[PDB]
Amino acid sequence: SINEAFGISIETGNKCPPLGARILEDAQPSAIKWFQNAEIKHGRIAMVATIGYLVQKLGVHFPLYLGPSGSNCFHPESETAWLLSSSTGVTFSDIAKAAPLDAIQMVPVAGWMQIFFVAGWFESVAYYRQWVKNSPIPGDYGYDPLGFTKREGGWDSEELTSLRLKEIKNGRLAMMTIAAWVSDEMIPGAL
Amino acid sequence: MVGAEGPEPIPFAPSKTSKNFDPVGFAERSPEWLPWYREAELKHGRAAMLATVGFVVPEFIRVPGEQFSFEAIPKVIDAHDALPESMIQIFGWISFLEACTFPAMAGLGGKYDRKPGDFSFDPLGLYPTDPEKQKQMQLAELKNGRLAMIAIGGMVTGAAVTGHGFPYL
Amino acid sequence: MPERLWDSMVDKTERSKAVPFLPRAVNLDGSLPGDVGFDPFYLSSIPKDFSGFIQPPQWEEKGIPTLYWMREAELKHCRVAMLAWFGWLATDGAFGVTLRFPGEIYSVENIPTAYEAHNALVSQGSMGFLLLAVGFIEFCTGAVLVEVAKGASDREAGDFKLDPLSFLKGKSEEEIKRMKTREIANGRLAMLAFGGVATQTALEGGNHAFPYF
Amino acid sequence: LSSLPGSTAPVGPFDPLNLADSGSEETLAWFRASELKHGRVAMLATTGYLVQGAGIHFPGMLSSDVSFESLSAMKPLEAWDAVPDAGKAQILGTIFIAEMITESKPVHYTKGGPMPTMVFPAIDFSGVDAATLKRKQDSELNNGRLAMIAIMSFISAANIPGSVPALTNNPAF
Amino acid sequence: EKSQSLPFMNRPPLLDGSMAGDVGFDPLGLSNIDDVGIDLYWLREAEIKHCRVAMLAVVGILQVEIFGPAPGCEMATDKCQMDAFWQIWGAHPQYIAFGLIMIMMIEMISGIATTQGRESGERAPGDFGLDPLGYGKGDAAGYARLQAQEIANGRLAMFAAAGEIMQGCTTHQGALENLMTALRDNSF
Amino acid sequence: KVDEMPGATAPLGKFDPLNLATLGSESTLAWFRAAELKHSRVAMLATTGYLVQAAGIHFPGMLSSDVSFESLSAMKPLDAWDAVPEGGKNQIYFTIFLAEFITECKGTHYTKGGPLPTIVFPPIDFSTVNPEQLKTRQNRELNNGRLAMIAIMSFVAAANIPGSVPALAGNPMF
Ligand code: CLA
Ligand code: CLA
Ligand code: CLA
Ligand code: CLA
Ligand code: CLA
Ligand code: CLA
Ligand code: CLA
Ligand code: KC1
Repeated sequence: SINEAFGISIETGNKCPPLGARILEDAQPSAIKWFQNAEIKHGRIAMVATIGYLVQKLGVHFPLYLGPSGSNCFHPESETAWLLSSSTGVTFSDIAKAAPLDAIQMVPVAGWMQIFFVAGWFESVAYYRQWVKNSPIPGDYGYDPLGFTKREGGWDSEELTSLRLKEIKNGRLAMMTIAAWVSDEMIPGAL
Repeated sequence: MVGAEGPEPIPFAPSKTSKNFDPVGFAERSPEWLPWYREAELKHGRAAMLATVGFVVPEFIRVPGEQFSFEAIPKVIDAHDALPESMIQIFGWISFLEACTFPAMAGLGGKYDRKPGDFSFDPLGLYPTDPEKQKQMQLAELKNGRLAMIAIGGMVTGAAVTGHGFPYL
Repeated sequence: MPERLWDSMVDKTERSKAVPFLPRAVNLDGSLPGDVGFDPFYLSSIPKDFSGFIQPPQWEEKGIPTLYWMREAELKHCRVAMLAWFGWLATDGAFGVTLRFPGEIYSVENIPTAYEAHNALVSQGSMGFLLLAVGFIEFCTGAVLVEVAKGASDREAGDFKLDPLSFLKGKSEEEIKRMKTREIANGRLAMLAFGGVATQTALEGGNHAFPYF
Repeated sequence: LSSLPGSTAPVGPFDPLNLADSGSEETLAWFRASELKHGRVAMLATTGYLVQGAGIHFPGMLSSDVSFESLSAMKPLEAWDAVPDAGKAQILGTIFIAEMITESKPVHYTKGGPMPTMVFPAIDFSGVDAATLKRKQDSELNNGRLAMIAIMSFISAANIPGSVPALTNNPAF
Repeated sequence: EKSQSLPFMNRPPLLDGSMAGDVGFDPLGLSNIDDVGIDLYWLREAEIKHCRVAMLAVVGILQVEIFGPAPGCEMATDKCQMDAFWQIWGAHPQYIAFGLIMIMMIEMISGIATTQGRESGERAPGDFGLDPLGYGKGDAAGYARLQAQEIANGRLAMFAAAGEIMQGCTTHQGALENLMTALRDNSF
Repeated sequence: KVDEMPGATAPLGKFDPLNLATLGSESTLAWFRAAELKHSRVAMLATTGYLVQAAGIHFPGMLSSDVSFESLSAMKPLDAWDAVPEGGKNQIYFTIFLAEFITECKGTHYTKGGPLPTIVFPPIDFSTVNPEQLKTRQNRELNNGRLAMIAIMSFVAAANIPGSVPALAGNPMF
């Protein structure tokens, strides 16, 4: 049942790799739904982690201004230093100076509590629309700001199954990528 | 019912096999205590399995608090007596979890159809659907759980006699 | 050796929805708004008539269902704690303005935080007047539980007719039940929320001021 | 809804959070009268800050020991503090009669009745050409909507400087 | 049928809107008492007497704290009427004892009229026939309005007379300067 | 819907090599047309606002009580925005916000079966009612705005990286 799920494709020869197959032959359909959801979600953070690393290895901090002296991708220095935390004194310019792995250690503890709360709200909507409302699409969390999912409808169309397979795969690229990009931050292992 | 197979010979007793291993004979002396015994074996088994991982993992990595460090407590064997405010919060929330099982312990016989040790806890869905390897999945929990019951006595006294790291000396 | 009371408390055919290894309580039917079958100690199945606390059983033969008493007590615990957590924070300046009464008894130079407001106004006398004003409402609203226990009233639990802005005037029963669930859900959270503020400020670590950690 | 007055040209009917259907028809009728009363209070409040903030004040004595000379010398939000306690008792007392009278009309505005009309002097305004009163009710609400932002800006400028860019170096603030 | 004042409760069965201030406000069911010489007749006579005593007590305080004591009693000089009683008792105690025995004969006769008016049916509770100007002769709708206005002003004065006793026995000032104290203390 | 809308011209008929018109629903394409047109109208005012501020022509005479218009005419227009006062940029950011708040809250939104955003103030919109003439006119707004989108990216690729364009980067303003 695992070898006729969605995420298999040509790049392993249209069959899932056998060690990853070995954990889910004799398992429930809720088990393949759980691992599909945890694969997409791990791909979802890892895709954001690349651009969060690309603006951290560069100096594309706030404020964003594509002209010169505007802290854009071309000239990454600023003149305004928009003050991420006023009671701390830290600006966005201070974050882009140190390092990729030093960046999260300048963010205050109340700054992560704003992030982890609305992420805590979002993972509650994600659990409700996927598991309680038992949606047949893995990773379908009801979030579609532009209405891509109103296409034909519905999910049994070529444009969404192509988009579903492109999402898992671009999350599959970014999962090893952030693991390899944070590897060079940890250890020289760029083999 | 599910734990009585083998071949698994008993060490320091080369004739006895573990198939229907019951030399005192609790199954024939008091058969009505047998669902209480399976619930007690699995609870002894599941607590000893986390005790084995919990005895060797704080040897290498510690939680980032600075009262749990290696400079604060180098040995794992005195962490129970060195962090008392950490133990009441483990004891307090287990006490809540154990109190919600008293109406399940009060109906362990033929009251309602809950199998002993079954807490309906399978969020990752790893219980197989076909029944003939559900029993070996139950047997794997019992054999790994019985082994960790033996091992945590060897891990603790292996560290109480010889203060050392993981394997032992 | 007698017939066990266990059988009369649990359903024994259905499981509890929130705690799946436990059998469902006999009174939890899913009809009440916050009902997810959560009763691991089976306190809804206690056969005592709890309206005896208001009017004793020896006065006359009456009996209130335990789930009716528990929901009336849950809703009163919900609505008190929603106001209390809001009232603790508004008089501490958690929403910007340190809201105080115009009298100088209640000023911030007299009572600096809401932590110190109880003992300061039991001694002054504001809390004794509140206990008269609350106790007057509790004698005039608590007597409907005797009317329900006698089988005379069809009132739901926590169901005074207090809709002064009429949010539920022409509404259907599943949107009333949704609105009753949001009262219960925000009330259950504010009961734990008042438990946080009243305990974290009471530790010897301190921080009587917001954010109370 | 759009047949109601306050719906106008740029955003009408403006209700993105769908608050009009959060209650019944009587809830919306309470929302309209509260918007109308918040509007009329703030239009008196925006103008009372603009007039007393300049220096326009009545000639003479407000009380036996408090003149209007000392109250106009202060910013208005603390000029209320130096009003005598018998002065606020006279103001709050007539507002109490005004709020009791407009509530005690024979049909409540929450039940379809009239919104608060004038108490003293009690000019009748019933047959004043419903087409012209339709346009003037929209200009009452729109000037109410703007003055409620205005008086909330005046208090925000009086305590947090730079909250509004047009009132930074204003000496009344 | 539900109570008007408490619409979540059923109407008390002995209250049917016949009396003047009846909006069904009996949550404790005290109108159902019929045992220790006490019933709805006794409670209505007690309400009406508590109404009329408290109504006279409020204007009896507001007369002295505005215009001073009566002539012959100018020895009071205190705005606190709980303290001004003891200056009249200190100097002319015989007139208070004159009134207290004159009340004692009136009240013992009123106690007989209550229990004989209850056993028979020829006396409404609180009725003494004291209508010398004769408001009760015509316009029964306008006479029931006076019966309701007595009860409405009497139930209000019950709080006022109990308050002026208690905030006179605790502040030792007087009712009208307790009122001015509260106005300056809670002004915003 | 991509056949029945403007933007189709003669060099490239329906240029969509990634097929992003039929990727979503018609609300996704209606968001895309409202985002091409809004990017068009900003970049058309951006290409004009760069050239008439690089040509040196300016308003008389004082922008603020401290900042003249002529002091911003000397520097490059991408660095003149840094010298606009903070109260002036707040005046710009408020009227832009109040225009974006109005166009997304005027009735029958563009992602629904509704019109694209029109002039906030004053509301006339100057549109021809002739559908054979209007369709060509909004075909002219798009590709003029398409060229202005490439143009303003060329103005910021000449002010950041020296070079990158042959007919610029010899000019002390671009
Ligand atoms: C960035 C703003 C923008 C947006 C929202 C659109 C949207 C659209 N274009 Mg337009 N287009 C643009 C810029 C844009 N275009 C520019 C700058 C040019 C000149 C090269 C064109 C030239 C053009 C032609 C000739 C045609 C269209 C057409 C369309 C429609 C087809 C549906 C589609 O595929 O959406 C596109 C989906 C998007 C999400 C927008 C693209 C944004 C990409 C994905 C971001 C990455 C781009 C990448 C960074 C390269 C830019 C390099 C940069 C440095 C220059 C759609 C409304 C067709 C049409 O109107 O049919 C009637 C049509 O025939 N476009
Ligand atoms: C952790 C995130 C994650 C999760 C939950 C999954 C889950 C899944 N993958 Mg995916 N995959 C991933 C990352 C992940 N994958 C990465 C990084 C790649 C390389 C691009 C792939 C490439 C891939 C292909 C080609 C296919 C799958 C398939 C699947 C499904 C079948 C089971 C399986 O093969 O994996 C088993 C999952 C695990 C064993 C999870 C444990 C992860 C490690 C082992 C835990 C230990 C980590 C260790 C402590 C330290 C890290 C070392 C590590 C970085 C090497 C399952 C839904 C198949 C499919 O889609 O069928 C429908 C399939 O054909 N995966
Ligand atoms: C659980 C609710 C609750 C309780 C017990 C308190 C208790 C207190 N408040 Mg707080 N307060 C609350 C909520 C609460 N508050 C809320 C929701 C607000 C609005 C944000 C406030 C706003 C507030 C201010 C501004 C101040 C206080 C202050 C106080 C203290 C003295 C008040 C007093 O004695 O005057 C007596 C109060 C009254 C007579 C008010 C009427 C109370 C009614 C009779 C209660 C029952 C009505 C209820 C709302 C609805 C009935 C439902 C029923 C019909 C079914 C006291 C500790 C003062 C203080 O000392 O701060 C440090 C102070 O200055 N409160
Ligand atoms: C006292 C506040 C108040 C109230 C009760 C109303 C009520 C109403 N407005 Mg009005 N409105 C207000 C202020 C208010 N408004 C202000 C200040 C503006 C200018 C921004 C407007 C602009 C406006 C327009 C253009 C329209 C309305 C309309 C309506 C009706 C909408 C239906 C509804 O149920 O919404 C109920 C509204 C509320 C319950 C508001 C309460 C306050 C909310 C809950 C929190 C607001 C906090 C806010 C974010 C703080 C901002 C600070 C401010 C200074 C900017 C309703 C009668 C529509 C109408 O008149 O149709 C007949 C309509 O077209 N309003
Ligand atoms: C120069 C400008 C001027 C203007 C605009 C007016 C206009 C008016 N005057 Mg005239 N008046 C003027 C010069 C003026 N007068 C001069 C110079 C004198 C002195 C000779 C007077 C002496 C005068 C008298 C004696 C009377 C008027 C009245 C009127 C009103 C007649 C129409 C009406 O009945 O509407 C309806 C009325 C109004 C819209 C006015 C509202 C007044 C509010 C409600 C306050 C009421 C206060 C009042 C003292 C209350 C007393 C009773 C209370 C204690 C119970 C009209 C508003 C008459 C009037 O108002 O009767 C109703 C009236 O009796 N005026
Ligand atoms: C609750 C009612 C009540 C009580 C207990 C008092 C008590 C007092 N008054 Mg006050 N007073 C009252 C009402 C009351 N008054 C009223 C209604 C007014 C008019 C507004 C006043 C105006 C007043 C003035 C001006 C003064 C007092 C003073 C006094 C003090 C000395 C007078 C005295 O002892 O007379 C002795 C008693 C009598 C002479 C007879 C009492 C009346 C008899 C019992 C008839 C009652 C009939 C009943 C009302 C209705 C019929 C009952 C039945 C048939 C149904 C005394 C403490 C004086 C004082 O010293 O102030 C400090 C003073 O100067 N009183
Ligand atoms: C793309 C947006 C944009 C932005 C952010 C700026 C920003 C600036 N301009 Mg520039 N400018 C622009 C486009 C822009 N401009 C356009 C399209 C024109 C031609 C009208 C100009 C002509 C211009 C002159 C002559 C001057 C400035 C100046 C300035 C500086 C401060 C004063 C000001 O903001 O008034 C700028 C005024 C506007 C941006 C008005 C256009 C927007 C209106 C409200 C909407 C459409 C109006 C209407 C249809 C007619 C004009 C559109 C079209 C015909 C061009 C500031 C850096 C001053 C400066 O210091 O130069 C160095 C100055 O003297 N601008
Ligand atoms: C119709 C009402 C109206 C008035 C009455 C008014 C008045 C002033 N504006 Mg103007 N203005 C708009 C409208 C009005 N402005 C609008 C709708 C926009 C956006 C399109 C706009 C844009 C800017 C910018 C960029 C600046 C600006 C300024 C000033 C300042 C003159 C110098 C000063 O006295 O400070 C005076 C008081 C400058 C500034 O504030 O410098 C700190 C400045 O840089 N404004």
